[PDB]
Amino acid sequence: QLTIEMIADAFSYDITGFDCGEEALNTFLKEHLKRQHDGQILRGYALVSGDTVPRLLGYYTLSGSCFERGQNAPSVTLGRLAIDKSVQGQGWGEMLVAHVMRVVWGASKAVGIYGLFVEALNEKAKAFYLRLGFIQLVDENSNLLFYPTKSIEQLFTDD
Amino acid sequence: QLTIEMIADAFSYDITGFDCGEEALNTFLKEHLKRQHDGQILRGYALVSGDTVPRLLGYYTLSGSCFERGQNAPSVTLGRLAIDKSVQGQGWGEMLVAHVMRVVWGASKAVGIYGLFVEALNEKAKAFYLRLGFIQLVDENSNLLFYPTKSIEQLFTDD
Amino acid sequence: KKQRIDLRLTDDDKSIIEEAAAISNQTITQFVVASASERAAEVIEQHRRMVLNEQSWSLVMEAITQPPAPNDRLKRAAKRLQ
Amino acid sequence: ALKKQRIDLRLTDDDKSIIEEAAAISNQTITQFVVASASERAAEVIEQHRRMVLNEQSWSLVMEAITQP
Amino acid sequence: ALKKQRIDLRLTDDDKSIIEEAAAISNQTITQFVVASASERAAEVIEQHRRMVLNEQSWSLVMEAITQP
Amino acid sequence: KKQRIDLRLTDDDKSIIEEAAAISNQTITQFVVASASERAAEVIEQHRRMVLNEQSWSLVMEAITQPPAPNDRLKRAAKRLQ
DNA sequence: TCATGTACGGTTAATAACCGTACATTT
DNA sequence: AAATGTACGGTTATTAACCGTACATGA
Repeated sequence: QLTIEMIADAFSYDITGFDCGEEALNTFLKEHLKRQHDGQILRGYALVSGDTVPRLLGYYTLSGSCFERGQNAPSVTLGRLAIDKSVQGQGWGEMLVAHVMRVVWGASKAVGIYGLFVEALNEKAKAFYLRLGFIQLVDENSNLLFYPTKSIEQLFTDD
Repeated sequence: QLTIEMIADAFSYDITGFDCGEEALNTFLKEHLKRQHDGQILRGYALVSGDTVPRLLGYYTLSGSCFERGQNAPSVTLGRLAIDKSVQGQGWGEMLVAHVMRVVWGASKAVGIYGLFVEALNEKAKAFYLRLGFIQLVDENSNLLFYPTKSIEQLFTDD
Repeated sequence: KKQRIDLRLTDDDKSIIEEAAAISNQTITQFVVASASERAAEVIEQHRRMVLNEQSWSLVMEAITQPPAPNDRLKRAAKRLQ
Repeated sequence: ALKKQRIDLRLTDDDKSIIEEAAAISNQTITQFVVASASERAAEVIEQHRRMVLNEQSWSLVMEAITQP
Repeated sequence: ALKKQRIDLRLTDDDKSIIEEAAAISNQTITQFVVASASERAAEVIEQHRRMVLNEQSWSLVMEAITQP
Repeated sequence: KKQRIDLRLTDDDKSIIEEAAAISNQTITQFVVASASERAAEVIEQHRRMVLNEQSWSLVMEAITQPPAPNDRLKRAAKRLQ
């Protein structure tokens, strides 16, 4: 009975034994998300279990962003996104991405937002987002992928 | 019985009623030289009388400088120069300029110094220094005049 | 001013911070807070500002003006969300 | 090479929040982010101060040279 | 507008000498040189802080927009 | 730190300095001394450094390598000095 | 064991901001 | 009389820099 909720003030989650495969995303959980190093620039959402103490098996961070020509236009950027090994290969990684766009879509209804940016550190992450329809940018921006808000509109309208 | 001496720590000169025709050089005497606003960057010399309390009837300020191509070479710059009306039109102004070259001459024997710069605010100042042999510079440096050390060398060895 | 930051550091780092603060006519706390917060603003500004070249900018403009329809895998992920 | 020295800073809520999240973005502990930011700013100030001191002493040579009673 | 307020600074001999002599070069009293330098530096800090505050509040709308329980 | 500077200023100048010092996380004295001494160093270095263009630089070089003989009036001024 | 990051609170010596005071110009 | 630039010294409320303390993790 997994659910997606926002990491609130408390952070009262059981993160003991969390492991996504990449230690950088693990240490970011124990040393930043667990200390509420967020709320003003980074906003975290969490994939949590239905246990009596909810366990965290995934998370992502979102931040308001803007892209410029060098005009200026606002956007949203998905920073980190991690899925615990226990629940990998089950589609939760793409469901979190679907929940990201849902928040972008919800945010776009109140403020102007033209799309969703993501930075692909390695080439597996690049293949992961390219598979979901993200458009990869070129040269200096070759490790950024973009998905427009109007495509997000089609995805939840139709569903 | 006028004498040229250096403005030392004390400054115990009678400067009451001093006036040089330009209030800017007057106020600089009452509001800077008399407060010992010098010793690290500006060095002042004084034309003083032989009274029981020596009266100040002239002064000049000197500062170490350097000129660059835009290499770098050191020089000396004559800043302000004032002669009280009481003793104007008698040659004390050029004798101070000759005294300026003498300390530059003495300074050049201990450290490398290639010449003497002076800034002529107006063109009367330009005519005053051009008459003594100063070479006027051009364009951005059109209110700068220069006299080389080797010409100063000639002046004092010959006499 | 109700928050706090506690730090452990080497004698070397503490010494050069103490002497640079003295040179700057600043307390240790002023020098450290100013150095960290000014550097924080640099990290944050690089994190939100996507400076796009003209080809990348054109790809974004193409995605905005001519938005693609979501593929089968992406729609399938949104149905499990719902 | 132990971290045997200490420093505590008392600051506003906004100063600590921008430092906390910038360290989170950089994926560094608060200690690394703050101590590294301060030391490297410290080394820059001392190097600049060292050049200015020797430059000013060079200017003081010309000052003493034109210093004649 | 009268100069009815006051400020006193305790400073090194080197800071006071470079301020005194720079005011002498500029042919300004110590009061003009010091208060003018501080007040236009103050206006620059006030202007930059006002742009930073309004920029930061602009970013906070996007933050609140993506803040959904 | 045995010297001092005393200031009279308007309420307007005093108020904006107090608020810029607060924004900068600095005392009034730190903000004023830093603003005045930084501007002092700018004034002093502009006063001693002569940036010469290529024509003016050549005139100086010509005066150095081929120094003129002092004219009669300058020679006359050094006579009264001695 | 020990080094370390994060965290809270008390003690004390140092001083920033202020205020009174003074004097000589300038208006 | 009033405004102002420069100048000196005492008072007081604030706090920076230590230091002790605590806990949990990883070497």
